[PDB]
Amino acid sequence: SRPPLEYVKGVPLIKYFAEALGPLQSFQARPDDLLISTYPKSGTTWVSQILDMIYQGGDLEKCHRAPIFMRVPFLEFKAPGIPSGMETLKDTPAPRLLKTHLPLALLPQTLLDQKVKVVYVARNAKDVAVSYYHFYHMAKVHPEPGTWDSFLEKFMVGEVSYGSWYQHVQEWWELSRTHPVLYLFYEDMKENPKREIQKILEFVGHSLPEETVDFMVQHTSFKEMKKNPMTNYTTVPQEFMDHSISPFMRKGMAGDWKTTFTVAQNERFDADYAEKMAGCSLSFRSEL
Ligand SMILES: Nc1ncnc2c1ncn2[C@@H]1O[C@H](COP(=O)(O)O)[C@@H](OP(=O)(O)O)[C@H]1O
Ligand SMILES: O=[N+]([O-])c1ccc(O)cc1
Ligand SMILES: O=[N+]([O-])c1ccc(O)cc1
Repeated sequence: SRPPLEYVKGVPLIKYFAEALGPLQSFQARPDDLLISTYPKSGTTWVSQILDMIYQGGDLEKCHRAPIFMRVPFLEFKAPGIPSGMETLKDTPAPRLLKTHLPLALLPQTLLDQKVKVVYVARNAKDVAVSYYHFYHMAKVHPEPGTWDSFLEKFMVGEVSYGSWYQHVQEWWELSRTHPVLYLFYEDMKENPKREIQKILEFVGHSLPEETVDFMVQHTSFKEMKKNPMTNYTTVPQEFMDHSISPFMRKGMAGDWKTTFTVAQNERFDADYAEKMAGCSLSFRSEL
């Protein structure tokens, strides 16, 4: 319970996830796999539901066949008493949708060699930090988060599960120049979901009638996903995730960080951010 992070090749990982890397070395990617890649709390569950819906031709019934974590295997996942992502993967039929938060230094090479299409979702760092803080509390495999004040400090130096948010969004952005990567922003999806869903459709090469897309926009909205047991993570063991501490589907808004960050924290964070993101062409929106 609340085991400390294990550092692997410069990356701090949840203890059990680090152990999962051994068997992951046997993983073989297929040319038709699709990898959903994100830094934690950036919209992974959201885009995963959208992608599965597209794969099921928009059939909402087919999507309820099992919870999202079973439909989209989480590659490096492992926890006591729960099957590993590698185990779930064995029973997953192609074409497969795969999930990971692994930085490139740990990503299985097979995925890059097979030229697997990647859907990457990035979210502004301030909302990510607030979302991650609460997640740390409810998802018990993480170490104690401490106070918000101390967590923010750890976040800024990358001393949190999966490491630096700054390194993560930048390296995957760079990868998009030489690998098939659709780079999305959570805020864009929030602003106009239909527009982003259309971009995903064109990327994966599928075509769906407008009526079906409108239908998808409605069923992948925050309100709908928060109530759907196949996407809100409420069916997992309480010892693993305690929704009474904080729900997985917490708020689902862009700009929520403003009610948690104090002015002093905002000034310090912005000055640090300017340095770390100096030479990057990435541009994030913190509100709207
Ligand atoms: N359909 C939806 N619309 C918007 N936000 C969504 C969403 N489904 C989940 N989210 C939000 O995405 C975050 C979790 O991302 P991930 O799946 O990568 O862990 C949470 O953010 P909040 O904690 O800010 O609410 C969650 O509420
Ligand atoms: O990622 N998760 O939280 C999971 C993944 C797989 C599982 O069987 C249960 C929970
Ligand atoms: O620690 N956990 O249980 C997690 C961590 C990341 C994630 O995307 C899902 C579940």
